Amino acid sequence: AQANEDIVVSKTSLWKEMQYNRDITIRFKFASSIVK
Amino acid sequence: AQANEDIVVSKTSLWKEMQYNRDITIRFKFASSIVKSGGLGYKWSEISFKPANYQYTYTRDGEEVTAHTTCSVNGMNDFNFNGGSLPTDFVISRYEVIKENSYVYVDYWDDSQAFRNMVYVRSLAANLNSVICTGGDYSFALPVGQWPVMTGGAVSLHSAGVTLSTQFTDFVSLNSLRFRFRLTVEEPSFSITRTRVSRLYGLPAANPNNGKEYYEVAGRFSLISLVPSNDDYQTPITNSVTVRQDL
Amino acid sequence: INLPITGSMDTAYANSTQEETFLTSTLCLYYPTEAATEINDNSWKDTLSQLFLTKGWPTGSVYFKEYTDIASFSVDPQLYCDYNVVLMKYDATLQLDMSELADLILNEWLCNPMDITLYYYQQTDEANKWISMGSSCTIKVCPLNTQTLGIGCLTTDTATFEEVATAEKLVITDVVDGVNHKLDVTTATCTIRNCKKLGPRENVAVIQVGGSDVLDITADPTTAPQTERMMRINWKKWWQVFYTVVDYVNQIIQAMSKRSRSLNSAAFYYRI
Amino acid sequence: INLPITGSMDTAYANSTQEETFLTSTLCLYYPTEAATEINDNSWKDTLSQLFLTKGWPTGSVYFKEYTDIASFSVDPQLYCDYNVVLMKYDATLQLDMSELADLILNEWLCNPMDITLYYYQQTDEANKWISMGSSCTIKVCPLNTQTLGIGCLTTDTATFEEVATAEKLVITDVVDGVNHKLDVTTATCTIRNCKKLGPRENVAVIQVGGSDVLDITADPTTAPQTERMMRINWKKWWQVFYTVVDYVNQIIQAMSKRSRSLNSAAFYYRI
Amino acid sequence: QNYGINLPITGSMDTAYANSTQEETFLTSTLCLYYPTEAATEINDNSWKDTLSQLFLTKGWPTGSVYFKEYTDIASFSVDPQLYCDYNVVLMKYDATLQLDMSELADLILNEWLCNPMDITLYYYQQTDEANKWISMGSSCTIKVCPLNTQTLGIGCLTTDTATFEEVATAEKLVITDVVDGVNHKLDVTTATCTIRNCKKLGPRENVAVIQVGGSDVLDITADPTTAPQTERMMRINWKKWWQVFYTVVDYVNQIIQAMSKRSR
Ligand SMILES: *[C@@H]1O[C@H](CO)[C@@H](O)[C@H](O)[C@H]1NC(C)=O
Ligand SMILES: *[C@@H]1O[C@H](CO)[C@@H](O)[C@H](O)[C@H]1NC(C)=O
Ligand SMILES: *[C@@H]1O[C@H](CO)[C@@H](O)[C@H](O)[C@H]1NC(C)=O
Ligand SMILES: [Ca+2]
Ligand SMILES: [Ca+2]
Ligand SMILES: [Ca+2]
Ligand SMILES: [Ca+2]
Ligand SMILES: [Ca+2]
Ligand SMILES: [Ca+2]
Ligand SMILES: [Ca+2]
Ligand SMILES: [Ca+2]
Ligand SMILES: [Ca+2]
Repeated sequence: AQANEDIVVSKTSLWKEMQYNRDITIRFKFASSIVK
Repeated sequence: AQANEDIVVSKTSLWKEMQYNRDITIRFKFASSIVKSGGLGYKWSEISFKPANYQYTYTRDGEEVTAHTTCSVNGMNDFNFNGGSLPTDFVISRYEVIKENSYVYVDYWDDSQAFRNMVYVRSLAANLNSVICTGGDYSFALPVGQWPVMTGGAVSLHSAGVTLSTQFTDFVSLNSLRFRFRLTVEEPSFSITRTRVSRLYGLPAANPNNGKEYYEVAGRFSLISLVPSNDDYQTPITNSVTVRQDL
Repeated sequence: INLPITGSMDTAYANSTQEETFLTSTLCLYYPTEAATEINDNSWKDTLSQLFLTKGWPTGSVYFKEYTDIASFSVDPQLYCDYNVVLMKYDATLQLDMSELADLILNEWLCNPMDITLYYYQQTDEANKWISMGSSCTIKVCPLNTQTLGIGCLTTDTATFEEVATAEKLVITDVVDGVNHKLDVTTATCTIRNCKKLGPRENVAVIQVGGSDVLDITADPTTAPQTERMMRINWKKWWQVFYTVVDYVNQIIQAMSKRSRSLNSAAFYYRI
Repeated sequence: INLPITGSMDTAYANSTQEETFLTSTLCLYYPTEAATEINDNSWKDTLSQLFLTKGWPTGSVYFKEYTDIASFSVDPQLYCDYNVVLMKYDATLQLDMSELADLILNEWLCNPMDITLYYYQQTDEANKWISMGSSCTIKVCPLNTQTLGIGCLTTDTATFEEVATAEKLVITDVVDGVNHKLDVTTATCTIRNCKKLGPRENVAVIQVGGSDVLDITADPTTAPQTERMMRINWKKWWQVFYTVVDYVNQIIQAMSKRSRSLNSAAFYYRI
Repeated sequence: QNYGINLPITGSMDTAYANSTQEETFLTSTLCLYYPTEAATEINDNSWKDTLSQLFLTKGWPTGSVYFKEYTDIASFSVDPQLYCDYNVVLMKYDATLQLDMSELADLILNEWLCNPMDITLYYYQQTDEANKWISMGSSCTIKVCPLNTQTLGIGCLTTDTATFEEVATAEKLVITDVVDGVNHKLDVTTATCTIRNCKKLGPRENVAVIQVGGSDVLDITADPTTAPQTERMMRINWKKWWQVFYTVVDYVNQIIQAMSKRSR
């Protein structure tokens, strides 16, 4: 089992149920609003 | 094949892949934002673009089709002209111009069957014709003295890639078709009269329409979307927005 | 008639139906203005009728119909007679035009109309073509792909279309059969019709008055045939032309044969 | 192979080899710069490829090769494909030139070089001709009697010679067979070769886009033939010509047949 | 006299050994040497061709049957070689900086290729079998290739940005390119100066004979790195002069032309 897999837990004529298990690095940031 | 075909390339019980191949008349329009700094009136703060909506109703081959278009610009260049530090010299802190490195986006939407429940699209492609966007004449209304006029500017819009987008507005939200346009600078240049600036290509962001009601360009688009088999389903269009309450 | 016919090789050859088909049939010539101009006579029609009277055609059976030019005749021709002869002047600057005229009158066409705005058409077989008539026809075509967009052309920008005709009175157009074409036509001045080429028209007879045989009826390049009713003459006057036609009118009408399809005064049948 | 072949008449007609020869063969058009000019499009090659694709010819099998002039093409024509089509304009002032071109590409030649200064050559049969290529050939020849003297010419005075070409890019020279000729050629710009005409090249198909049939492939003034891979169109545009060639390419390839002799890119074999 | 057809030929084993065709194939055939400019330079004579032909005369090759055709260098000869004679010999110098050049030359002349044309701008090509290659000639060829995937997109390269392409050739006069068989490749080539042709290798050309004048056997004709053959018409020599080389070629021309057999085509 990989770290960034991609599986198909079902499949119909057009749609499909896929499973995704993936690692991420959330590089977020705040921002302030000053009012004088 | 008709010019406004609608074909089915696959159909399961509830869903169906419907192909659409249709002609369109994109009538769009720029819109400019003019912010003038305080003091006497000799300094302008910004002359920039604002995404501009325009809804119209045109005639198809024996049908009346209502539409909704939204023009925007990306990657514009920010020029400026400052002739003095005193309150009586005409200065423009930042004004926008369009050149090759910029792009012109146009979101398009109709009341037709193609855009009724469109959330998924593949095999997207379009044949668009090229047009020429010419700027107008904006008279900087100074308090006293002379009246410089930013006049001129021509630039040719050529067809480019196509994508999807979402037109958000205070009334309707539309899952729409995004046509891109690239720019090739034309011969008519824009120049601020009674000033030391002239013979510079591009389009000015003060009066791009040139007193026109819109810019017209005809096209054709071809896609394949997912539509429920039952031709009675409806996706929410209208809105009631209360965003930016802090603002 | 679906039924068959039977016969035998022992029966006898009947008498000549000539000298009766003349009486109970009409003949019509199509001459250019140039002929009457070079002639400068006002009774040449009655003269030629009195001459035909010796060959057997009675007085009120021959007719003459002027046409100022090959193209002005090509603009919606109307052959309404029982035996038509056409005299056609040769000019290398008009070769394809006076071959299209041949392809139109010598053959028998079944034509449907065409609505370019609402529809995009295509040719099924090697006998379907698009024939367009009017005062100035400028025809451009953009072939299309599986998804109804352009191939080396833009479905809207008519400059990117491919020009197959430039201010032509009669155009016969064949395109790649099996693909859909979007058309641009001077519909104000020209009508275009999707026409199928049926069996030939044995009622008419073209006579090229000048140069060597060039008419290629068949749009395919391999055949280049020469039918029996496609004649040639070498000329320096027009009175000699008409005297030759009158002297050898029996051979011409033996090379021609009355029609079987229907009664029709146009150069093409209409079936909507 | 020298052995014989045997067969029957009960054996059955196998399926159509068309729709597989298209996949396993190549097609190559030779068009004039006039056509590219009148078209004024930079995607018509891809257009025609996508069109042919419906006729069965796959993408990477169709090729187009621009040739600016009939004479420039006549200068060592290099055909290396399995099915060659040539579109040839008509000009009275170039009649013999575009006839020699046909005579050269339609037929298969076996060529030895010629050393004018050191040796003196003759023709043996009615198929041993002297073909000269180059940018400007001006050829002169002196026939010689039994005792190696001149006849109406002198072995030294190049002005007494008999001129047969005047700055011609391709010439095919047939002289009396049985007598030795002393030649004078602009060897700096032209090469001349003693060639023998073999059986025909069935890989090429000439298409005279314009006027009446003029090509006399055979040098003798008695046959004046018209082979099967030698067509004639009447034209006013070029897109119509190309659409026609496409719609009727199957008849063209049925009129052509892949070669038997060997693999070669030139229009003639070399055997020293 | 049936052409284009292949039929079974019969034979036996009690038939007698017919007379020698040598001393008649010489009279009814022509020979052609391809010598480098270095040799004439070292010689410094204007009658050596006549001398060699008068010598050949003793071996049976008459005056107007032998020919000499000069070439300045291996690559200048690699540019569109026209070997049009009944017997062809090619003297070839050895230089480690030109091993691939004089292997490609051998691969090109010793073997009989069936060459179809190519149009890079429109079409994207692939090699079907182990005998389909792309031979490019000209004065300066610079070839770059991008493999493509099932959906007509790149593999370690961008269909638009030519720089991303993988360079297999850099200013070569003759290149024989073999790429992976089964994947459509998009190409960029200096078509202004070079012409490229999709060529299938048929059976060999028995009408030519390469003679390597210097170093050991290096020519890897077969693209597959498993055979590494050495045919009968791939000869080798050691040299300190060129007159000795030409005398040797003359004195042993009979074995050379016994190793060479006239073409089938
Ligand atoms: C046909 O011609 C012959 C010879 O003139 C004549 O005797 C005969 O009566 C003709 N037939 C009829 C039905 O009159
Ligand atoms: C030959 O043609 C017939 C008729 O189309 C077809 O039924 C048959 O399968 C074909 N056989 C081969 C071997 O192509
Ligand atoms: C073949 O060689 C033998 C021995 O030299 C000779 O006697 C015979 O005549 C030769 N054959 C022919 C056809 O000359
Ligand atoms: Ca016409
Ligand atoms: Ca076009
Ligand atoms: Ca057709
Ligand atoms: Ca000539
Ligand atoms: Ca003389
Ligand atoms: Ca002769
Ligand atoms: Ca090399
Ligand atoms: Ca890369
Ligand atoms: Ca390979």
